[PDB]
Amino acid sequence: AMTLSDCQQELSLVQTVTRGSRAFLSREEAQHFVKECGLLNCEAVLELLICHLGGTSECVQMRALGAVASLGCTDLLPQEHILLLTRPRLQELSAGSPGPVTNKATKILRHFEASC
Repeated sequence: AMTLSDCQQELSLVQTVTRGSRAFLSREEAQHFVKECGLLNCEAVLELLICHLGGTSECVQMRALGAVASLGCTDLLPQEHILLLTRPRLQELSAGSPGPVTNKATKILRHFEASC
């Protein structure tokens, strides 16, 4: 955590994008998230999203995965670099019981692997 304590703007962003009752980001929310990512440290945002993939509820996991997918479909980080950072947690989730989070993590992982 201490290597992220100076990432308070990034934490606020991730807390914003992951709160809400719908499991899918809106077009507006995703575009806002991506715009703000461009102004902050993308890698730290991704590490904080990965933190929210564990120890949370199903809806927060779904929105955090959505945010990972959105960032992956930009050019803010090389997509091989997004894969390097996200592969372990995406592999763990994809090994889980069938369900929304398992399915969504699997599709994201298969997409990042295909691009490389």
